[PDB]
Amino acid sequence: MADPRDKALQDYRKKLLEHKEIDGRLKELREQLKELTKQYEKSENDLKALQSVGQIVGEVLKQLTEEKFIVKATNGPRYVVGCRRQLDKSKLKPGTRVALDMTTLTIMRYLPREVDPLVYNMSHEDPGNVSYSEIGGLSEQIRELREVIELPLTNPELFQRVGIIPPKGCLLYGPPGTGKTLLARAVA
Amino acid sequence: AVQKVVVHPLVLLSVVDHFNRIGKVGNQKRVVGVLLGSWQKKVLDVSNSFAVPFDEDDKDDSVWFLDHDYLENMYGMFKKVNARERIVGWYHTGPKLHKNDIAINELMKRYCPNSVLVIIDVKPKDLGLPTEAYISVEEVHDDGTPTSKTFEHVTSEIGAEEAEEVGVEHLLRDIKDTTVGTLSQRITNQV
Amino acid sequence: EQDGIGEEVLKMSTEEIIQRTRLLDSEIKIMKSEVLRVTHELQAMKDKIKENSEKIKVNKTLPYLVSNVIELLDVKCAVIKTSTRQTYFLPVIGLVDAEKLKP
Amino acid sequence: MVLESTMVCVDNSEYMRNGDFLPTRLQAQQDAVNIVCHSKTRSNPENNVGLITLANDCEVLTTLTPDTGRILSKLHTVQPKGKITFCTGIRVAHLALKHRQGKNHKMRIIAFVGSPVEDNEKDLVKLAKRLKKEKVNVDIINFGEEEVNTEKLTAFVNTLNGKDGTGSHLVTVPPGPSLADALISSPILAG
Amino acid sequence: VPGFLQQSQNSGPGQPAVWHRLEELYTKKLWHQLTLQVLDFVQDPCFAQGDGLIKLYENFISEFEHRVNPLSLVEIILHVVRQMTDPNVALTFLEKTREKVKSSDEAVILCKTAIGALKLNIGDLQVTKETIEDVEEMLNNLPGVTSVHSRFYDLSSKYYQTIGNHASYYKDALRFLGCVDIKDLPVSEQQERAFTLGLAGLLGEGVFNFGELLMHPVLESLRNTDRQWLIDTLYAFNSGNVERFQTLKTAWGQQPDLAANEAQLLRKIQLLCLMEMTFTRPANHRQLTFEEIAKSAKITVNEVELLVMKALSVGLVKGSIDEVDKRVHMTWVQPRVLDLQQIKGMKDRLEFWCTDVKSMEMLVEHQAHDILT
Ligand SMILES: Nc1ncnc2c1ncn2[C@@H]1O[C@H](COP(=O)(O)OP(=O)(O)O)[C@@H](O)[C@H]1O
Repeated sequence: MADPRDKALQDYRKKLLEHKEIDGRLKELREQLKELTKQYEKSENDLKALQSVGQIVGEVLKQLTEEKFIVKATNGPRYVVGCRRQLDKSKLKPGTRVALDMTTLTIMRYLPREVDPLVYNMSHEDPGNVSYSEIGGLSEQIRELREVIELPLTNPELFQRVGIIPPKGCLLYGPPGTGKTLLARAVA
Repeated sequence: AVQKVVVHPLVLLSVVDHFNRIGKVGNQKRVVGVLLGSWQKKVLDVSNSFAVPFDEDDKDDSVWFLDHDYLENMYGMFKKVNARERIVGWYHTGPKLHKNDIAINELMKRYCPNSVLVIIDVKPKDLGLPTEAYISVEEVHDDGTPTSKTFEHVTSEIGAEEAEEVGVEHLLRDIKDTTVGTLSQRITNQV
Repeated sequence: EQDGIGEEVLKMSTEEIIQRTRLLDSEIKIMKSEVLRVTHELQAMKDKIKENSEKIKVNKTLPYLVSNVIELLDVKCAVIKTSTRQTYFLPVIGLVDAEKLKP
Repeated sequence: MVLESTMVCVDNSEYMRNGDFLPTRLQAQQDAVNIVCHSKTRSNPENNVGLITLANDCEVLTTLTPDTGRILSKLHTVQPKGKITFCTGIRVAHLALKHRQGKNHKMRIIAFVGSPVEDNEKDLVKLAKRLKKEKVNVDIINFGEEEVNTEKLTAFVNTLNGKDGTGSHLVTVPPGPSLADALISSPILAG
Repeated sequence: VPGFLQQSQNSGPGQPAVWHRLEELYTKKLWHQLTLQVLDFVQDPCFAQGDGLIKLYENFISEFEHRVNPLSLVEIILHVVRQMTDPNVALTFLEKTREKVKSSDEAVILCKTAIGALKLNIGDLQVTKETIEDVEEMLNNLPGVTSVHSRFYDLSSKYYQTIGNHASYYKDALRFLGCVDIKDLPVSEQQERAFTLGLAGLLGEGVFNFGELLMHPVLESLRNTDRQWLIDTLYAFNSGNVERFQTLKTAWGQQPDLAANEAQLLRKIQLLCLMEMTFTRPANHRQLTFEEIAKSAKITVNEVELLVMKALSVGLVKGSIDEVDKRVHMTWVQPRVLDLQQIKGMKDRLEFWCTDVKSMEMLVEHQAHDILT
């Protein structure tokens, strides 16, 4: 096996059948430990999830002093509470929605308001898209629409050169069927 | 990078009794145990601890015994009864500290990477010294100097949460260093 | 397999005893090292996910309150009115997925 | 049935990175650990075996436990990269065996020396008369290359137990050809 | 293979005692006294022409190797590849011996230093800075070897013969000679190390002279006979005077690299005399007059304002300048060594400070003892 080219060829053709056989199951063990670490990740998330307390929903009626508030639970009584440390006391306005501690009962976190689903009718429909290429033959009024609506909110510097305010709004009068909604939807 | 440590007053307290536990056979003049913690930010928090068997020889001062297996199981107990808490380091007493503390620390940095140690002072408790805490960094030493370990210091304080001040204020009951002071109280603070 | 025969042609006492050891000896020592590291860490972490699953089993216990999820937020978040006519908040939901839930 | 505390002491110095024993000197001493851990287990299900290294440090990587599966796991990745330090190896084995949780067990140490030891004759005979004042039997079994039966090794074994002592064998091996058959001849039944 | 050294027995003097000792050691398959024996042959200063005659045997070592420390294995192949004396195939030979141990023993880092040891002579910019940078990317978690930084300085020492390596060399020359400890080689190389160390802090930007190197022995014990002008001009800097005679006599002595930076010499000492004339009076009257700067620094009157705004800009002082009196106010925060005989005067300041605290504490306690309680 020193230097016959036949036997030293067979020196590793008994070895390469072993050294890939010991390498084949090891990446399988890499995969199995990878899936178990993914499963252990879910368990430790639940150990984090198990220890939470749950909170009380309430709303701020008014502010008394720099630390005394008057809140009210959704179904229960009124209270006098405080903040945690850094809850930005200027942001708490009379009418906001907050979340209270269960036992300490002070304010943990404020919440926005998403009430009365009749007004919740803005998130299901589409804005379009319509981009002034679908609308036909009405462009002379379209340009006159876009100065008083689009140009305030996109471009207030022009209204400060001459010195003029208006975000006011229009009235679209005309017999039905023609264009009275698409112009609204195109500029929206 | 540690701002300051916060000593919950059960831990020191639970060191002094354990010094008094071995004090009936007391010939060691040092007590080493495990310091549980709750790392939150650059400021550190400690609220629980326990002890561990440890010995040390005056000759050659480098033969020492932290018990790993006792440290495994009893921390496995305190994890099981409270999964909030984990290890942050260790403690000892005897303010003239043995130089073996390089070896104690570099062992159990494999439990916590940024390991930390707090020295309490059970018998010297008189003038100005609550505790002391070190941090472990290792430069060489300086620009043109040989290698070294060089324990560094992080400042310390004694913390307070609710339902331990309840345990504090019910246990003082004698003079208490009463609330916001009079003329005599402020002058003694100046003394 | 041409180079497998062809390297047995050129250098007969230079890599036939050498190359067919060096990248196979260093292979089998790393394969011996890493067949036991992953296997022991496999068996250890099966025990820890066993013990955690036993721990979740005890704290997930009947009886249950029923309720109705009113809405869902993320900053993952839910506002829940119980059938005790009491509205609660939780920042963390628990042993479901937020995307699997609906009001 | 007999109650003792076995403290096996292996070598992982540089001088075990060679092959006078034909597979590997590590695999020679590892299989020696297999036959002594199975011997103390099958002789008594109430004994306990913990390991201690001696190269570059002495580490108590497994404590004195009746478990053996952790010991067999720690036999792997031993990394023989150290340099032998032997005078502290007895002292770190003895004060380990004064932290016994069952203090009715006897005390017996076995040690694997596969490196030439470089120590004073005075230091070991101070350790030998220390063990005379402490009643601990130590079995020194020579491995690897072997400066065979030195004045250091023979006088330590003699002053371990003089005037009809145990018979703690200073076991010598042929450096290479020959398995642990001589290692199971005398000491594993008649120490 | 035993007969391979029986025929290549020559050029190692005392042939039976070292070659027949050699064939005992690897035929018993040991690898440490064998390693000490082969290290003994290569450490031997000879011509050592049999590097090719031993690298076949070194390949025979790596055939049935299976145990050997790659640290000492690469430590001996860097002398072999030094003996090869042909850098073209030497790099390819090194990278093959580099990749044969990619294992957990970090000798690959000193392979990279062995790359730049042969590449800061040819191919000197394009990947030399990369094999500079890659080492301290890996010089982590372990100060225990210290030969890792020892050889990392050795490429930085060859990187001294670039342009902008004067202070960065000077910072690293302290790092090396700090991390290595023993002297372990004669004066005839060490005193030139101190010679290039004194010039590197001389040209360095942020350094003033960084004293206690005068206290550090590797220049004072090694150049106390020759090149005393450099110890003299380090005296004049750490004693901050202009002292125009000998600080010109260093330019009389040192002809290269000193007249080219003579303007920077006079620039540094005129902002180094400031932090000693403010060190002289202990802030009782630290309002220094402008003429005292113009006398000590021997600079003209119109340049002292740009001189003190410079030292304020660098940040070795935090004073201010008035010009209705043209006097300079000094609030100073750049301290230095204070030479144990002046620890004595520092002791007496501390004791006067001590007894004033204690005495009039006793006056307060005795005065208000009745209402203190
Ligand atoms: N000029 C126009 N360009 C493009 N589409 C138009 C035009 N006029 C009417 N339509 C189409 O007629 C439909 C009715 O338009 P709509 O705005 O709803 O009528 P009304 O203006 O009465 O509300 C729309 O779907 C729109 O597609």
